[PDB]
Amino acid sequence: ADYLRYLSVVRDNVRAHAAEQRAALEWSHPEPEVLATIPGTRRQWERDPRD
Amino acid sequence: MTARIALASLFVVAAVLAQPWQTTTQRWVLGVSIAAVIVLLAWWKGMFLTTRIGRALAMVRRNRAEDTVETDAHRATVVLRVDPAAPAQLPVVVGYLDRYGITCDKVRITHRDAGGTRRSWISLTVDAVDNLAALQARSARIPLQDTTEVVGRRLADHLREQGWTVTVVEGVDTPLPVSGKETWRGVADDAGVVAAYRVKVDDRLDEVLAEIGHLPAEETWTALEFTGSPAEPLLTVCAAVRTSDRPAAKAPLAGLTPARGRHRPALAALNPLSTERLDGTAVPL
Amino acid sequence: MPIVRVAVLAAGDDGGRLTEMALPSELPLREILPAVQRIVQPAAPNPVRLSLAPIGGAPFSLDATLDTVGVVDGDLLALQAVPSGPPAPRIVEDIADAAVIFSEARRRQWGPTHIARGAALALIGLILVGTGLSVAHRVITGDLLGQFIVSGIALATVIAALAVRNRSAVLATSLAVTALVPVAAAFALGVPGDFGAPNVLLAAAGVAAWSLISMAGSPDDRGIAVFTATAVTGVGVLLVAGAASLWVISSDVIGCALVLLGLIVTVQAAQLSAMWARPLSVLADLPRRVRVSQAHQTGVIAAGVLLGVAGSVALVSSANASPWAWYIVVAAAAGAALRARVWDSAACKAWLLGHSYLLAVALLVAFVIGDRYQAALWALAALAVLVLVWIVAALNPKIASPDTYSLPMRRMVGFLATGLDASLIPVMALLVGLFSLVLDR
Amino acid sequence: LAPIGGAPFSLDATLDTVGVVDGDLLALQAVPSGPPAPRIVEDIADAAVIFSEARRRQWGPTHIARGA
Repeated sequence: ADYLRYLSVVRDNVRAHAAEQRAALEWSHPEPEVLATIPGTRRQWERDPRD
Repeated sequence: MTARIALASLFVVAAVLAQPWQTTTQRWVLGVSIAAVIVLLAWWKGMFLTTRIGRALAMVRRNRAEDTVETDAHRATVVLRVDPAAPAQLPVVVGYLDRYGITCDKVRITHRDAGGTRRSWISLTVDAVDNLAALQARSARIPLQDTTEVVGRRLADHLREQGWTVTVVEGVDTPLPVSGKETWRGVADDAGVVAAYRVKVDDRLDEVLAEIGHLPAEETWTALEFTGSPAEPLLTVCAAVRTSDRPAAKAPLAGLTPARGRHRPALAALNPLSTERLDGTAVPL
Repeated sequence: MPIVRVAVLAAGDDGGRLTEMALPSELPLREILPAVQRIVQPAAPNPVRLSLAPIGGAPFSLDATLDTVGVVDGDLLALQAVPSGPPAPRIVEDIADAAVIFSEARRRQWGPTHIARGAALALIGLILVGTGLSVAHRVITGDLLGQFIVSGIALATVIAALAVRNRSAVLATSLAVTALVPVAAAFALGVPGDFGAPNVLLAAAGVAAWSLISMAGSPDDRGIAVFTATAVTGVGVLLVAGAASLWVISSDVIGCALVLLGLIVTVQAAQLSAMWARPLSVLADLPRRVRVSQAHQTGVIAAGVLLGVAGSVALVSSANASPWAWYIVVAAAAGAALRARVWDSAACKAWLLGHSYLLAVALLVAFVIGDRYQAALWALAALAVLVLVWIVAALNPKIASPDTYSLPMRRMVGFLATGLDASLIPVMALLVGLFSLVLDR
Repeated sequence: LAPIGGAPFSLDATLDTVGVVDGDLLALQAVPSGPPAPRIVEDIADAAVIFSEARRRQWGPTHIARGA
């Protein structure tokens, strides 16, 4: 019971880590239909060779 | 229309149970039943006897109270003076019956004629209860007047962009003299008498309009009024003639009725600044 | 070229802007959306692609021009984010933890408000069952104890619907509309001795007064319609019971009087609702006044329907009934069903069209009460026919719409409606011997 | 020429002066006969009510189905 509670909370924690990674990747790679709204915005050509 | 036929039927069957007359009360019931039937059911060239009684009473009561000036505070109207008075701008002005989420309760055009001179007003109003949401969306203060001003200005912009010079104006002249006294045939004054006529719609309307313009008169107001959906607009036409002498006791032309005994409301309804629709109902065209 | 003048409003997360547009409609939306963005915006949230949409419907396919998609000149279009897929449903390897996670995703967490609903409903049930048991004890044993129980329940629930009008409005309206039951029972049983006209007269007076004052309060505009219904029903039954009390009258007279009152109330819902209407704000209460006017119309229409069906059962539940009485009932039913065409509210039309169903059901129960089972089976047959008409109209909307029928047929329908709601009068005058009252005195 | 929603450009002007860039879309229209008039913005302070009431139909066939 102790181990499985610990496992449930670490499952939740790693799922938070995964959702964070996914939100990052979706911020970087939007769906193509979104690309029409990118240009003419502070983020238009954002990636620079340090990213 | 329902109570009349109901009570008429009551008295009819009352009489039918007294077709044999062998008692004085049978004669009484025959007489009273025939009297009640002929009073509840009659005709006088376009009206029942009871309608004429009621209109006599209403005309008398309005005489006893000259002041009628007041207008609803839940439906507002705008008036746009059209200087060229073109008859080809009708599509857009009838298209504003229901457009932009704003349902205009009625859209009328009024041409005033004096001499050769003729001016025109495309007026139109909105009933706040009819389109409640589209006002409640502007603010929870329900800007009926402001919204109708916007609708008017937008009509003016569209029409100017078409080329016809249009000017929103408030203060336009009134067909009915505010000093007159409601008679049975139009309303009189120290000047010439004005009487309003409900023009019947047919496949011959424009001839009647030309003839209304032509006939001798101090002034000649004509007004079309569309109502309903802009893809199925119902029409209704009125026209007030102000003639120097006393008006004829019969419709001076073919295809129009003086609405004998109902002229103050009909005339005020003809006032373009008014919100109420014209008297009666007519068919789509 | 083709163009189209449409009005658009951005909704967004801030108070948007409604403007006209003169948009060319021959080309995919994707080429004109940036134009709309430039117009209605005053020009990151993880930006979203925006596209036009019908004001109520779902966003347009972003490649379809304003001609190959339903758009007419002057239409109103809203600015909605294009539909997007839901995020990939999280997967939970375990089961128990997966169960607890996926259950709370829509569950209401039991809190004080659930306890409040529970207590309100429990108190309502107590009011009802206390009235029921006490009035049963009264009429059955006569021990005069049920009288005291129901009187106390009525007093308590009235004081309660009066007291809580600041702690909760829903309690006020709910306890008032339920109090309508115990005050009715207390007054109907409050006149001593035999049952008859005086009992129902007192009960109708009490429920009329209670509905009137409770609608005078009005913390929630939901209970306006119910109180209007009960007020007008109470006034109708009050007049009828006063009649039947002052001088004895037969069942046919009561029936025709009640049906006539129902007819008058229904056909005069406009007049009745009119008289019912009795830092800066100008016509800012218009939503409230309009909602209350609709409420009053629905209430008085319901009262008309109820009075009609009450009178019908009255002069339609007797073992001996003239076929003129049957004509009165059926003509009143058809008159209600045909007046349902004039209103424009779902709740008014529902009542007028449910007059027929409610009449069928009430006749059913009435026949079952007496030994007339063969009559009840036939009433049930008529009920079956009626629900069949309902179903057939629901399946084929071509029947349902009024535009299928040309204007001459609509005007014939109107003539028939006036004919029925009129002819109810002389047949009523013939059912009760009103002509006899003048012919032979 | 005219921007998609905007007002057509004057014949006595240059694209640069009225402003245009290598990605703009111009529709070929005919200059208005009368004066081109501005669009007026109606300030909306609540869109939820328009959406909620546009999703309302008085006694449509849906109500008849429910009643049946």
